[PDB]
Amino acid sequence: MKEIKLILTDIDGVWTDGGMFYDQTGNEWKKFNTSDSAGIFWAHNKGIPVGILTGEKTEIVRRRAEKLKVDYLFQGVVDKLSAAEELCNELGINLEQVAYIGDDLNDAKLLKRVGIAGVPASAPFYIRRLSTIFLEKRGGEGVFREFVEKVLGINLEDFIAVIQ
Amino acid sequence: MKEIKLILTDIDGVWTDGGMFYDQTGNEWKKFNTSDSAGIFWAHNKGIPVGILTGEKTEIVRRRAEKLKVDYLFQGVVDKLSAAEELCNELGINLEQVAYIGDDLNDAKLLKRVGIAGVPASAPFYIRRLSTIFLEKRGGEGVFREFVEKVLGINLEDFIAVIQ
Amino acid sequence: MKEIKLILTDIDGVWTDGGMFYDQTGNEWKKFNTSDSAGIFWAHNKGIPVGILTGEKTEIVRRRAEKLKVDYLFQGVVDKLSAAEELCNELGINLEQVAYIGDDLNDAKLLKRVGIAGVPASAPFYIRRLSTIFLEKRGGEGVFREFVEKVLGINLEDFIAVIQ
Amino acid sequence: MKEIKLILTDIDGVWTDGGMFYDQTGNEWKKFNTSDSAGIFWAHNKGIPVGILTGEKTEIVRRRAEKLKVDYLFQGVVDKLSAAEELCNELGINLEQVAYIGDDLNDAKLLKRVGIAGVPASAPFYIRRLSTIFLEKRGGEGVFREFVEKVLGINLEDFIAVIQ
Ligand SMILES: [Cl-]
Ligand SMILES: [Cl-]
Ligand SMILES: [Cl-]
Ligand SMILES: [Cl-]
Ligand SMILES: [Cl-]
Ligand SMILES: [Mg+2]
Ligand SMILES: [Mg+2]
Ligand SMILES: [Mg+2]
Ligand SMILES: [Mg+2]
Repeated sequence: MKEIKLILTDIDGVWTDGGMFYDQTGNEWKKFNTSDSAGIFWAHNKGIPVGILTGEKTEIVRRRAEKLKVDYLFQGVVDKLSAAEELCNELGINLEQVAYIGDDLNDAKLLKRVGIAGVPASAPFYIRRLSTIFLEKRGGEGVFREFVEKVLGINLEDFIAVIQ
Repeated sequence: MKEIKLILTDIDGVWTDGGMFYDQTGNEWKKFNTSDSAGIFWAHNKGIPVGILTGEKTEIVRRRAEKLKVDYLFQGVVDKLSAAEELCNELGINLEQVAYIGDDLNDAKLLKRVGIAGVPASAPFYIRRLSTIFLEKRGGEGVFREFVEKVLGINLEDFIAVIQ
Repeated sequence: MKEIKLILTDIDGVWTDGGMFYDQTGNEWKKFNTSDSAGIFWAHNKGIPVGILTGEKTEIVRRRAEKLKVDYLFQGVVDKLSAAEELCNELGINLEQVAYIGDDLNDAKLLKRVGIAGVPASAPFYIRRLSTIFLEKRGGEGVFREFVEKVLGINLEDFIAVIQ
Repeated sequence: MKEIKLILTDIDGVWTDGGMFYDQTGNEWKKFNTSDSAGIFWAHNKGIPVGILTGEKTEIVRRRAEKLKVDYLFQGVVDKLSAAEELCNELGINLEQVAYIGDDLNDAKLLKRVGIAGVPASAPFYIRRLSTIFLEKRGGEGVFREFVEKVLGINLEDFIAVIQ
């Protein structure tokens, strides 16, 4: 896999199965999968930061990002490509050096520009054919972890080294 | 596909898997799928309004409808066919120009009268027989999106046009 | 099908997938499926009462039973066979005239004594082999509805008559 | 099977599908499966204590451990192997007399040292290959029950004895 300086990810439909839980009082939930915490683990193990880009804006996601020590969080993003370009500029890198995973229409422009594009198996067909690697997992099933492990070429030897 | 002037939809079992979450305090939840927001996107892209018909009446659904900018919301509806007919009268269209998706007994009368009837794959067989197009997805899996994309003939060219 | 005068049902693992949601504050949730409301519909259409027997005791279930107009509710039940006997004795009913659906160890004694025993496809093997009819559905997927429809012989003629 | 004196288990990804539900207010949920309560039942029927080891630390899990009468609860565990070793010392047993089920990186060292290692079908490949018995079930689907029933050789005769 090519040199990656930054891993970027959408939330809904990647870190979740797209589920948005509403109650009667104005509260909202998302269901994350702890498996995806290993995606952050491996990225940080390899010295690579992770950022979240989302068009939603919730305290749900601020708290999850905090729990997992995610390096960057941008919410209420209207243009994910622009947001990614701004973060690349912030860090002194280019989009070819970015791996991005997303699942829907508002991810497409960014997916087409990054060094490595990932799309979960659960995403719409139009979006899946933008993926530059095959991801078997669906949103919420640990597909962010799957993406990171493929992008970084994590193998049995890496595993053996971290469980010493 | 027939000329459609209005898309109507049930909620529970279409926008959800039928799940109704109850706690100990009288609160209630539903789990929506963000994928279904694209059904509204495509309808509005084609200049078609969307209405929700539901026999339930919840702040859950009021809030979800307003998040997605749904054009019409009728809750506490005991007679979905008559609600659809009244909206058709208001809009100056007929039921043959309506696409409706529903999943259960109280949807049947309306399903039999519309121009295009959709039923999720998870619905009872005697309701599925009423569908006039095949839907692969189950309730809560993005079947409202699936329905809209089929009804409106959304294709790769439409996709390419919206992503710049 | 043999004469059934009462339908009895467990909750967890039948009306749900066994899920028990806990938060940080002492609240609890269950996820019901609206499909199962049709089981009450068909029972009542045929003049048959429904009772719930559960070893748990929650406001969750009290509220669900009330909305669905369930005829009898017994919570905190230590011995489901005894509870069924005592209800049936009040009503004049023999266990051979009862259909009961349950999923786990504390259901077995009653399942072995009723006229029609149902067990969801998701239940443990030792319990499934007690079922006297095959149920395809899993807990929380509408298996109470499936059971009722099979028990009462609900057919296309019934459907046609209710949706005219 | 091997003689087992202690059953140990992780929570997230074993007793759950890995789901971690976050709301807007700082609360958190897990979804347990009631089927897993039979794992405690069978362990206690055979006179074997059960302990939980988890790196998380929540009121959610305090409550579940209480409901199920779990013998030992260790949360915020930094090193699961060390925690198991210390508990074994207290009990005067060795790791070869322990059955442990876990699903992820921080379970690997302990899985490699116990007498019977179990890993759910949903776990990462690198962890599944450490399992010494095959488990069909995924996290949250009753895999703790499956593990206990296999480890203790529960059979139809055992079932018949408990439902008298
Ligand atoms: Cl978004
Ligand atoms: Cl859920
Ligand atoms: Cl309804
Ligand atoms: Cl019970
Ligand atoms: Cl852990
Ligand atoms: Mg998304
Ligand atoms: Mg419905
Ligand atoms: Mg049960
Ligand atoms: Mg775990």
